[PDB]
Amino acid sequence: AHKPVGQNISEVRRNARLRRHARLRKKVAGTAEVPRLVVNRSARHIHVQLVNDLNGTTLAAASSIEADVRAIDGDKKAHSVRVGQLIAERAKAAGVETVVFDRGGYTYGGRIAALADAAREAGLKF
Amino acid sequence: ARNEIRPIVKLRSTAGTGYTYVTRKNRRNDPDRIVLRKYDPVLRRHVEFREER
Amino acid sequence: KALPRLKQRYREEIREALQQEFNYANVMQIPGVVKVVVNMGVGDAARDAKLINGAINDLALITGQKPEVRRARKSIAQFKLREGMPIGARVTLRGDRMWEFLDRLISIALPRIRDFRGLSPKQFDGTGNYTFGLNEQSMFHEIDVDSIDRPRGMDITVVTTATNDAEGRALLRALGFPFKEN
Amino acid sequence: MLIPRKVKHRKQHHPEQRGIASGGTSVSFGDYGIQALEHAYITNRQIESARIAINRHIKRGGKVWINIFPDRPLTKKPAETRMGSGKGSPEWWVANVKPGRVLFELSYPDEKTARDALTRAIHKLPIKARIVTREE
Amino acid sequence: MKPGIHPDYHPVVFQDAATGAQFLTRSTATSTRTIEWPTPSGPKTYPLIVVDVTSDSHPFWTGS
Amino acid sequence: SSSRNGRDSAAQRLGVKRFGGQVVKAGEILVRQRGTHFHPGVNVGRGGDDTLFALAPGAVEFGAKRGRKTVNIVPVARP
RNA sequence: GUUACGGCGGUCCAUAGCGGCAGGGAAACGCCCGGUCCCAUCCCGAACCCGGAAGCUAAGCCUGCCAGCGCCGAUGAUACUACCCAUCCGGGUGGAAAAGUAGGACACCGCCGAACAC
RNA sequence: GUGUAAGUGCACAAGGGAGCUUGACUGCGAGACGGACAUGUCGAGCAGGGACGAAAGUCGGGACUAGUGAUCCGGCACCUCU
Repeated sequence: AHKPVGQNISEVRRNARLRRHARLRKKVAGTAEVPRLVVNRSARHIHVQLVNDLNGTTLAAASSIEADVRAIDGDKKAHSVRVGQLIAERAKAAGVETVVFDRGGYTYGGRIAALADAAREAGLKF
Repeated sequence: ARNEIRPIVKLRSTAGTGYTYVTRKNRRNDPDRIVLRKYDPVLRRHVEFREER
Repeated sequence: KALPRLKQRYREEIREALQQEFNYANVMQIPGVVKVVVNMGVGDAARDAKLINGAINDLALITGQKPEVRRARKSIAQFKLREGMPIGARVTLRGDRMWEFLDRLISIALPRIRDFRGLSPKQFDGTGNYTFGLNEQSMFHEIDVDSIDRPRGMDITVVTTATNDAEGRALLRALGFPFKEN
Repeated sequence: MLIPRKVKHRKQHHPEQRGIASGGTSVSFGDYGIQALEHAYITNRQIESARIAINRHIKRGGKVWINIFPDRPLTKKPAETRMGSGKGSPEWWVANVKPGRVLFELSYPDEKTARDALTRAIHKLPIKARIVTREE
Repeated sequence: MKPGIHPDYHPVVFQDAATGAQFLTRSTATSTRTIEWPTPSGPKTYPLIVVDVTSDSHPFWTGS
Repeated sequence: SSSRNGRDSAAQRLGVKRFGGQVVKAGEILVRQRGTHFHPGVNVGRGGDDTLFALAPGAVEFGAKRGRKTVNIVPVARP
């Protein structure tokens, strides 16, 4: 009949993330010719989407789970870089050149920033 | 209102090589008068003024 | 490539003993100290704004980290207290530095208190967080005990992921706090 | 005497005398009650007179509840002053009383003495009223 | 931890002057607060501090 | 023997000015207001005095977005 | 297509919440190990950040259960009211609450991704 | 709690805190409110030249409404007007 007392930091970190993400989202918008680039991070891997918030739909996608992206050897950062490459290619196939960048409730720098900078290098306008 | 020596005092903000007096009303019980300041003059561009009364 | 005394001891014996006492399903339920807390209320902020610096220097010499200066968010004028008057210093301790601090405290100073019969088992709260207090800083050999101009006591409080006072007292016993065994 | 210890706004409009009761249309705490029928403003002194009328008619033991409190003032202004120049000061305190509303509730055993007492307290008030039993 | 420097951090050997049951461990106590005799108790050498009194020389719940 | 009261402040003509259904041009003023009783939605902007105005022509829709009454603008159908 | 999966969103935003019970960890969500490198604390690698996967589903989270703390909520009647009749009173045609009741409800919906498969 | 009265709003923070900093700019302004009249209020968007930010984007004073006084007559600086 052991019982806990209160908040774990997992809950804290989670709900704080959602808090600041839906803070940030006030200024970011969505559209099929200017969609939103959402990123959703974990310690291990990462996920990203291109979102149209006019209909809450999705146009592209990518993540560091796919074996073809695990075929990278280098750091987490390099996984993220190749992810940015894949999403640039896919976005510019499905017909999107310009986007915004939603950091999804995370700080800019590290894996997020290296992703985004690789994408800016490889053609996306932001 | 009047011209008393009010806490909110002083005026004139003149420009170097830029003659476009920009004005502002400020206090004078605080220390400073030889730093900061900036604005757009005539024919010129974003450059630095004095608070010169 | 290093281990403090109390932490090696913690990972060797104490976790085992608490397991054999309370029989948890997951070992994640095991109690573990998180942090250690230090505070000093100057209180004469409106009469000596310099004892604050004195206390800062003492806690610096004591804990090896520059403290935080806690401001007064409310203004209660029956004490002269006004919004922003520094009343006290505060320090947080976490990790190897914490374990070293507990080693020093248990092994140098608390065996230097005058007529130390025992720290109560009743400084806990809700689940086992031990909040005691020191009158003087005339005890840490860390301190230069020649230069002190006044007593500047302090207040310590020790927080743990323990869920009740029984587990708290048992853990702190295994770790070697001189409770009054009763 | 009945007054409040403090009101926020010590100069109020006159209460309304329009409509029937919403609450206090049901005896609550005693056995033998008083019920109004008209609209009226009932003051402090009236209720004092009435409770004394009741206690001097039972005289020993039996309880009296007053479901009203004068929490709305009225403003007289001093004498022989031309109209205008402000609003007078509060001097006496009323409670509004809409028809259907219950004022007093007695608890004394014998209905004879109780009904008589309530009648003596009715004849100290400006309103037509009647007497109530808790029953349907 | 960070610049706006703290006190300095070096090891320490608290030599039991009571009965010779000494201690030795990393600490934030050093130039700041240390004693001479760099006595290696281990594979390395680091400062020492005479311990006038301690646990095994202080009658109490842990000591008689 | 004085009434020290008597003052008052002239109006400010607040409230809604273009209700549901109407056709509004750009930059037109839907509501004047002190606080954000009504918040902006889509194709709507805020002022300095918490006035609202239109950013895109169309027609109104006073709907709510998470408990707060909004104002919106929708596309008219081109003739 | 599909399962007790994850993520982004919506509802004129609690019918969606809080609390209690049981139960799950394949890939994922996580917690955790440690501060070498970017980077950070009004002090603290606690947080943010970095590098990994020893350990555990205990907690977070997801699933079912409990209508209990909260919410939603009608029909009909009443109050009030527009108009009209009416010598005070009151009344007729239409509109119609709040509360209360019966009840409901341990949410619903959309997209991509996984895992699973013909 | 919001600098200062009250209200309307603010936890999605406009509350609290830290780093840079001067947009407390210049040239304009569609369409509108309110409207005896003069006054008064907001204003997207364009241009130079900038701040901040990784970018998107925000900045033409302050959470909003009060904080001041028409016209005439003179005063100071600048103008490629007489």
